[PDB]
Amino acid sequence: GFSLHPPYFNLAEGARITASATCHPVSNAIDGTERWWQSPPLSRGLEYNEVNVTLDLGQVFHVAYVLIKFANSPRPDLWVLERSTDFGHTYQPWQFFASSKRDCLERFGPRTLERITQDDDVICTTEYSRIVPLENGEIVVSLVNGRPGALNFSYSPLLRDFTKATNIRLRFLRTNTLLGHLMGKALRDPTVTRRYYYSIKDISIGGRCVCHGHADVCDAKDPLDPFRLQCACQHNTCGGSCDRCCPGFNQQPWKPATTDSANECQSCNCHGHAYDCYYDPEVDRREASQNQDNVYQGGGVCLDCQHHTTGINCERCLPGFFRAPDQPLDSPHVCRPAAAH
Ligand SMILES: *[C@@H]1O[C@H](CO)[C@@H](O[C@@H]2O[C@H](CO)[C@@H](O)[C@H](O)[C@H]2NC(C)=O)[C@H](O)[C@H]1NC(C)=O
Ligand SMILES: *[C@@H]1O[C@H](CO)[C@@H](O)[C@H](O)[C@H]1NC(C)=O
Repeated sequence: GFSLHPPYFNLAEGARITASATCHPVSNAIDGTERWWQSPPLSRGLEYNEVNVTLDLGQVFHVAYVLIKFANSPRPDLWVLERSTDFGHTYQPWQFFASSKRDCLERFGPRTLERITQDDDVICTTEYSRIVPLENGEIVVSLVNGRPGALNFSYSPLLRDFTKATNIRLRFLRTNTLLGHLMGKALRDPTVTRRYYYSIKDISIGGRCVCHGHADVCDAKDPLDPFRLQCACQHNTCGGSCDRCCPGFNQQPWKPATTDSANECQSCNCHGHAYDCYYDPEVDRREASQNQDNVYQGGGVCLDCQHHTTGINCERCLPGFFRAPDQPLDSPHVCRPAAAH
């Protein structure tokens, strides 16, 4: 048994994108043309050195990498790549960007520099901030590469959580005003501020559905809602996130799949007197439940025993009823009512 994972695809493609400032609308980013979105030049703009491009995704996916591609503009000097696990609230940064290693601590924090030690470490790289390439500049943030977990992902919850997301945001804080226009720019001269802005011509986010290792394909069940995907769950899981077992399969607790075992849901046993059940840890630890083979190696509890039956596996007769010796536990007549005197 091993984990199953649906293919990666471009989360960008069918997402909602927005820009705090814009005048080349935002869409040009996520579409596939050579067109592009472009912020208002520092010229008639004071705080237009701080913009925010935002992508909203349907559900919550696992993001493998965010790739930005700049057009008529050099990469920015200071920006923040942020995600969201809410659908637009408690943001969190993924990585920080700065030209001067000192700028990091000055603008972000003292600790924002230590190398990656723990799967959910943030960081403040420089590399992607050297104005040098001032045209078609590409940045590739890989949320997985490096991290200690990438090795044995399956057993690294921190990473798995670090990579989830609902919204992804590009927070630009300061243009990469380099060369020697500093004085002009600082002074606010319309010969330097009219050649400084932001230009994205493509935002490509590689990610995939979340299925806890119980599915290798997830499509859209409804043609009318082409972007809401649902896992084609396996391992007897259910939920379209495969986060729960299916009716009838609760002998064991639910688990995501690891490299070692599929961890598929086991079927509880109700001697043909029930349609559903639930897992009770106490019962399992107490060894008081029959599995399919009739051994007490589980924790399944039948709900609504039918046929005047009752018990963890509906193996007994409700008090007041008696078991027909001429009948087997599965008979819909196992238990007969009290006879006349
Ligand atoms: C740019 O995006 C940032 C998100 O990083 C926004 O910052 C938030 O601004 C609100 C103002 O109501 C504050 O309450 C939040 O605390 C800010 N987030 C932070 C840094 O904690 C900002 O509003 C956006 N501005 C632009 C460019 O439109
Ligand atoms: C994954 O983690 C398990 C338990 O922590 C460990 O036995 C296994 O060797 C790890 N995978 C590898 C080889 O990195």
